[PDB]
Amino acid sequence: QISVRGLAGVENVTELKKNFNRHLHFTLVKDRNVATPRDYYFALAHTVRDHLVGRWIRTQQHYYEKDPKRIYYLSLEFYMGRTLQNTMVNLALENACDEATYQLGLDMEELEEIEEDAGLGNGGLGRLAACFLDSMATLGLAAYGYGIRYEFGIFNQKICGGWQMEEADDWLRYGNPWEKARPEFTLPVHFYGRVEHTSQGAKWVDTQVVLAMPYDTPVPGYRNNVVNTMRLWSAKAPNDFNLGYIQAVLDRNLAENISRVLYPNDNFFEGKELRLKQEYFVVAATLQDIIRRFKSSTNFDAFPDKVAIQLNDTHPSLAIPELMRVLVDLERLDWDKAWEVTVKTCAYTNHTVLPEALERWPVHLLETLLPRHLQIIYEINQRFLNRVAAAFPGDVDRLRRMSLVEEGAVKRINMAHLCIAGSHAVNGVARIHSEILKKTIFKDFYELEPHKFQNKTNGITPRRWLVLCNPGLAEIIAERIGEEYISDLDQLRKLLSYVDDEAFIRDVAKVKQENKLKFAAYLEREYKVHINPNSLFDVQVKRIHEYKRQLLNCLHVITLYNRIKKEPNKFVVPRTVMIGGKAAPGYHMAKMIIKLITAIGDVVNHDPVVGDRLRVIFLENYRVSLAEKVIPAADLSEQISTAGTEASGTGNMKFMLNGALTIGTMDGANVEMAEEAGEENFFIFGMRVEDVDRLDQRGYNAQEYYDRIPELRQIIEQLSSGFFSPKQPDLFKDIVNMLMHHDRFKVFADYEEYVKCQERVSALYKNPREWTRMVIRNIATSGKFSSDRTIAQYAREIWGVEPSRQRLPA
Amino acid sequence: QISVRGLAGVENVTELKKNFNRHLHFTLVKDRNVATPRDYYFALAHTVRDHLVGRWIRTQQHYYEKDPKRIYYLSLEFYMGRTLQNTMVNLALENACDEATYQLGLDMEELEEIEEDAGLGNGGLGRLAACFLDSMATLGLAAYGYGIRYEFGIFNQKICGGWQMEEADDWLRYGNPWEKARPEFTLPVHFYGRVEHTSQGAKWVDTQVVLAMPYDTPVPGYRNNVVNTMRLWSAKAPNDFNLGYIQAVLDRNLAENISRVLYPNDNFFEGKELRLKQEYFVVAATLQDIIRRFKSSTNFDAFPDKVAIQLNDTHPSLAIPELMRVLVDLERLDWDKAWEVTVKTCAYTNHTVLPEALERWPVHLLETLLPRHLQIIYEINQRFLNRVAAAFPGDVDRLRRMSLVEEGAVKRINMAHLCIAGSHAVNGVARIHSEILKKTIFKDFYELEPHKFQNKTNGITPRRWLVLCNPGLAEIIAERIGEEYISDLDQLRKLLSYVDDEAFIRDVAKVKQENKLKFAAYLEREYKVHINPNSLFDVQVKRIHEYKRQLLNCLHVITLYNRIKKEPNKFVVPRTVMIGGKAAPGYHMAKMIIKLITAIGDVVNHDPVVGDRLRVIFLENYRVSLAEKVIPAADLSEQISTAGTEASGTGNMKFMLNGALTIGTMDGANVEMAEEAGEENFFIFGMRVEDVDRLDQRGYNAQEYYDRIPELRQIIEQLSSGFFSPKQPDLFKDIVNMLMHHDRFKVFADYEEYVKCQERVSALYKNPREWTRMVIRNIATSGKFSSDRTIAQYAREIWGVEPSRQRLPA
Ligand SMILES: OC[C@H]1O[C@@H](c2nnc(-c3ccc(-c4ccccc4)cc3)[nH]2)[C@H](O)[C@@H](O)[C@@H]1O
Ligand SMILES: OC[C@H]1O[C@@H](c2nnc(-c3ccc(-c4ccccc4)cc3)[nH]2)[C@H](O)[C@@H](O)[C@@H]1O
Ligand SMILES: *Cc1c(COP(=O)(O)O)cnc(C)c1O
Ligand SMILES: *Cc1c(COP(=O)(O)O)cnc(C)c1O
Repeated sequence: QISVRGLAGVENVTELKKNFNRHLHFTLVKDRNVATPRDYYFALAHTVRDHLVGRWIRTQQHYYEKDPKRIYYLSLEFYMGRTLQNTMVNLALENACDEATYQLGLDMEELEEIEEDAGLGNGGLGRLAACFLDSMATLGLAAYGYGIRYEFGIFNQKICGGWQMEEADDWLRYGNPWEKARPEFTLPVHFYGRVEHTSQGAKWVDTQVVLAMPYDTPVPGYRNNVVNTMRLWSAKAPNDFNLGYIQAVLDRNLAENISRVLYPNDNFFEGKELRLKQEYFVVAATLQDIIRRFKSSTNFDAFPDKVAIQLNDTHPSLAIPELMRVLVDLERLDWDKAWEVTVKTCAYTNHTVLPEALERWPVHLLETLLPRHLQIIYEINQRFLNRVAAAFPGDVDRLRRMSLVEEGAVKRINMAHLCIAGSHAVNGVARIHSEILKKTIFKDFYELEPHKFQNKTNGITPRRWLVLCNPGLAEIIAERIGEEYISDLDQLRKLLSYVDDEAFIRDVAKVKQENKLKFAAYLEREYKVHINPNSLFDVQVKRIHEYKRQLLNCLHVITLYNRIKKEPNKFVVPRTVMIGGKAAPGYHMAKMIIKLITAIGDVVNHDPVVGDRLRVIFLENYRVSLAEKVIPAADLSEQISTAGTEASGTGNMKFMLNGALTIGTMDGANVEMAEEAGEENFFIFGMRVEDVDRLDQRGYNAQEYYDRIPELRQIIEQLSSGFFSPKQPDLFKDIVNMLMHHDRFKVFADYEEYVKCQERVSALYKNPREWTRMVIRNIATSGKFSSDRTIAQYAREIWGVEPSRQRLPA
Repeated sequence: QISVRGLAGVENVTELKKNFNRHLHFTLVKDRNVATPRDYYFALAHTVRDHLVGRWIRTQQHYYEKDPKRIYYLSLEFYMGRTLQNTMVNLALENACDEATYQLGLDMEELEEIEEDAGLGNGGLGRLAACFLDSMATLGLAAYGYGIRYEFGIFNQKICGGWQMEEADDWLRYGNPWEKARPEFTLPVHFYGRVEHTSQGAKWVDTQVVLAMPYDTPVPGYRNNVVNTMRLWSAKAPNDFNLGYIQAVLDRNLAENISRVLYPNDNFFEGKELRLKQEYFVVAATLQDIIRRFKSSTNFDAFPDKVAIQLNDTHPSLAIPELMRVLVDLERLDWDKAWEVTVKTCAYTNHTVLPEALERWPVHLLETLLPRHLQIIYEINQRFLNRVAAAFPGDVDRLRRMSLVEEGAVKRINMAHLCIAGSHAVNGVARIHSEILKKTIFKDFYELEPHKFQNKTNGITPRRWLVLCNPGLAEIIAERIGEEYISDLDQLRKLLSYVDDEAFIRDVAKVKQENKLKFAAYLEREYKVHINPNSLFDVQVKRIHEYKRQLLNCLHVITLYNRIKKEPNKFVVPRTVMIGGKAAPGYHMAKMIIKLITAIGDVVNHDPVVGDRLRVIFLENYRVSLAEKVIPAADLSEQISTAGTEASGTGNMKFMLNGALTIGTMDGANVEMAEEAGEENFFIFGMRVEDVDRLDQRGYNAQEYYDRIPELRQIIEQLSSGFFSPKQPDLFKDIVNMLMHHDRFKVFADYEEYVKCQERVSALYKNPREWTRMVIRNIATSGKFSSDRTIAQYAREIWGVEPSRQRLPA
């Protein structure tokens, strides 16, 4: 049908049809009389998977023969989403499969909707890991993703009476055709026990054993015949575990609980023992696998020449003391040599500066669970502080600030300090964030070892986030500049030559309009909600958090409502304001924000004076599959975190690539997006980082803004008085109290500038030709935000390997 | 190679090789450089499974079109063993697969050894269910086996220091290629709650829900292209289950524990709540499935014309009140009509008279767990006792004896009484057992409803228990009388014509000798034990229980030892005495018996004066796969239960078919085996049932036997004094005390006759020609003990359906 989806040759289509019928009969054990749409989805998935296998085997054979340096990306989260369409895109099978299924009387898009998201992450950090895997395969790197196979991923969100309810995400219920269990590479992981010191070094004894069983998932590169591996570990009890009899068998669940469920926090740390077990479990199994693969090519001097370990935040930070344990206790290397190898092997990426997100584990937990690792951590600390004292003699306060061990009521280990000490490279995830790291929280470390500190601005894969989710846009671009941009996104700059082209302007606006109609129809059928598809689609989708300031958006929505009610017969640009995202189950204020958003919708959407001029919709169960639908439909992207809080953002980049304009603060990657597009082509507002600092120095007083801005005072009085909660008048008093007295994120301080900037958005939307010209300038300059660029920088500047765009044989 | 294994045609072999390589590559994702023997096993299993699929689909389609009466065999146990070889046998693929694998450089017998037993039963009852499934498919019956998919089957037995240790049987660890999950036919099962009485009848409300997810396994008939289904239910929590957040997800294990583990008792009842949940779980899911299938052809008058439900003991007895619940509470039938339908639909097989094996559930458990079922049980009881009172007016004691409700400290429901009341047929499992039921424990019921009581003597499948495990014997029989006997075992009578044939005598003895050599080599390699393969192989394999009298065998072994020590230079016929079987984990005396057997071996096997004249071997981890190896190797089958205690036995029949002679009491099916072969061709000894009764009337005094038999006194003094436990002299005092003062099974009363009868065995073994002639007379008359005969009788006399030997199209 469309060119970027590849060829539908008669021979390919015939073969796909034959294998589909083979899998329906032999694999699923159905005939066409009893088969459901789900059976048809599975038959297609097995058909497509068969095309990966030869390439997967050949890729792994190739790495064995060439023995390149191997890159191990360790993460507690991989937010993969669906795999069927992405696999077809990367193997150039999409049109052939569409034709094959059409000839069998089936609609492939309907079959795609059956697949569950692999929701093994919370949001941006887990999704970044998924984009990175895609880019590493596309760049021909010998890369392995290692994590945990959670039985239950991020919870499914239901809204009941306007409140979030959580339900278990039983994503494996129908089976996962993409994974292959490898019970033959099962490895032991140790917990508890105690340390004995013999004359032959330290020995960790009397431990409890849990088995780590790997499941492998293929990761195809873009049309290069490279298929890399994501290896996820699942916890299994040994067979003599606890071995009255019946209870001993039932108690196997205690060991197997390690891989049961993803902790559903975003930017928040809880010191729970089960989470620490998860972190060690991934690290211990992974490092044994790495070492086994290294030995099958003891001279550990070459280890950092053949192995790079990238730590995705501090979550796998125990890799540092585990690597030391193995090298010193088991391989019998002297400490100094082991440390040299460790530092050269490991690199650490930081993803947040919020103090409540930083992992600081109580010493008593580590002492009980991982007594040998605690001893190694203390020794690391003592040697590290000896270096600090030599470089800054007499600076006693610096020693306290830089210690891996934090003193207090409860002694804790600062895992970020451990990662810096034990890594040859430390990076932030956008330029402003990397600078903030060097100037504030890691300033002392930067002064000691400036060479370690780098920036690697985040990116997104253009396969999933353009070609897959927005084929209409991909096609009209390809008609002008060919297909090479899909793996070389900088080529989108060529579109600046079409900014005055009437045909291109029309085609860009036509694609957006089609995407909006499609999304409006999706809403009506799956959620019984009607929207005006001529309205401006104003979209804020991301996890619910005070720092992301969904509350600032709520204040703007109420402002627009109140202005309409004041002058009902004045023209205003119609908007559909859509907000979605999950709240962590224990985060009360985040749950209250969801309730406020739905309560505003309840009033606004049923006021006959408003008409279809303003609609407020809470998008339920925001996840990767929903992002693929709503992002192509958006006109305005809301990226409105308080300056200094969003380390990068990646949703921002997805919206830019898909033809939305951005309203945002100078935070995270927004800064770089504005720099690339030109500030004139971005809706920038609000305090910069320096302005936030100045306000903190004199003290933030929310009352001053309340006193000076009548429109703001009216909103607070409405919230307090029960205007949005007539049955429960005090329902929102905690929100009001936080905004007035305890607001860490300064919502009121950016209110005036935000509202004025929103008026400019509305003014531009009235002139569709100029709106679309600005859009073209954004899409055209989005090339920097390809994860292929990000990964090439990690490869050259951290890992010491060269990317390749060369194809392996087919 | 051998004819009974079928044809190896060039085209078939070529196709098998091609599909094996396809599964290795696409299904297992291996190449031949990295593949292990386990990978080769899986590639073969998937290759063979593909040949079942077409037949499975076509069989189920055929039943849909013809709509025959359907037979539902409900069991808490299906002891299936391995499936690969049995599937090849039933599809006539064995020689083709052997040739195909040989050409690929692989040994098929080595691949067969990799497969795990499906150990979803304890012993004879579960194995009977498996033989029955095989026979029902071979006889073309529209039959379904329904049970539970236990995650852990019967424990693996290890012997450590001569003691049984148990380890979990993690049989699903590597996957099960034979099953197909059917998550689409998942059904709800209810627990707890309470009963409300409206004007619109009773309603069971406020229940906890567990989901029952079915897994289907094919059951192929013998060369008839029929493939029936075994459907096993697995427990799953609903997704809103308990829905802080993390704990709620972890607590899903509480619901899923229902299908976690098989209770490992044989002939012993424990009133544990988890076991009651298992029993209801199977019944509730199964009955909904049955009713759904019946509606897809509400006139329940035809239900018993289209449905038969066979209850395998009382374990699924809740089917009776559940069927009543559904018909009365949900379908709104009047009680009397519902009861008529229930009784005509259900039939009950009793498998034991031991009082400690009978299920008697406390009323307080049923009241809490299944409050509506308890109400229905009381109503059944009141109506049943009203009939008893009308038939036997004034017989107040009969009313108490026959009640479903037993009075006492704790009120209980007698489940056997419930099954009799609610079934149109009640059967025992061998003639003597069926007679004992009518004369003793169910005498009152027999007097009320004599027409209900039947016998169905047990049987074994000759596919698994001759063709599969003993191909050499199958072949030499087939050379003389053709292949029809495999599905018509009565044709073995034709072998009586070859009792004087010197060639046949030689061939029978040659096959036994080959089987013995093969087993002796198996012992040496897997267990480091050396045996004399010219010795008489004296074998007792079955679960360890006081009623089975492994202790009587131990006394004979010690007697032989003591006689050798007394006259070391006298000739005695050499024996290898092999005893194996599992003890239930809580059954102390059974565990002590295992220890005694290994302790006797420790003394006997290392005494240089004994030489290779006597060896005592405990066979570890006795299970279906081990039975297939040892039974073909046996010379003497020990079937020595106290008369009146072994309801039938089925091991006895396996030994008879495979060319062992039997030493046994007149118990269970032994009676009928002796009748078929002639008493002159059996080694019968000991008390008959009537003699046991006479001894009970005057009182069993073990001291009398001790006082009168010097050889017996010597053994007891050796046990007591620490002769067999020199480091722990009192180790066996509980065994001695039980034998002398508390022996319910009268071991001493049969000692003298047993020893004398064993001397006659030895005398005959010295004359190999006459030994083999007697063997031929046993094999030749074993035809009655085919489970095909048993199933044909159930079909005609209970279920009301006609067996068919006709082939479905290929
Ligand atoms: O670089 C990718 C993205 O990482 C996000 C992040 N930064 N920290 C986390 C984070 C922290 C903790 C946990 C967590 C989860 C479970 C248990 C404990 C901690 C999850 C995510 N996520 C940042 O907020 C984004 O600005 C950034 O674009
Ligand atoms: O007909 C097939 C076989 O059934 C056996 C049996 N009779 N009862 C049981 C039995 C009873 C209870 C349980 C049980 C298991 C777990 C939990 C509770 C009870 C298991 C088996 N097994 C008899 O002992 C054999 O003589 C007979 O050949
Ligand atoms: C990209 C993405 C995120 C991250 O969005 P931000 O706006 O950068 O927080 C979160 N969740 C999902 C499902 C995503 O696809
Ligand atoms: C046949 C069989 C049994 C039953 O043997 P009995 O001697 O009748 O108790 C028990 N276990 C296994 C593994 C069997 O094959």
